[PDB]
Amino acid sequence: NDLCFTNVYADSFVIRGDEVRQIAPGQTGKIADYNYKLPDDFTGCVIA
Amino acid sequence: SNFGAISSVLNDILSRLDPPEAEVQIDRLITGRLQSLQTYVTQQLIRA
Repeated sequence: NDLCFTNVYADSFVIRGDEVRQIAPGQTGKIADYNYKLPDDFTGCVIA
Repeated sequence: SNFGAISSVLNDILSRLDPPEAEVQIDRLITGRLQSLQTYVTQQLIRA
């Protein structure tokens, strides 16, 4: 509530429950190879 | 020397833990080698 940012980019999609925990940068391995990769220096929130 | 890492060979680190986590082992090895170089340079300064 007390930080400022240049811009906020929101990305939305749908996956199964088994893949929800895979959005973590380390856990991205299976998803990242073909579908969706989150940067190692990611700064933000993941909401599902 | 190992400096508490899964291996002491640099390339083995790059082919056994994947970029998301091998950075930690790389960092540990980096700190160990840098400390050793520090000790060598300080000994050299005193001897000089």
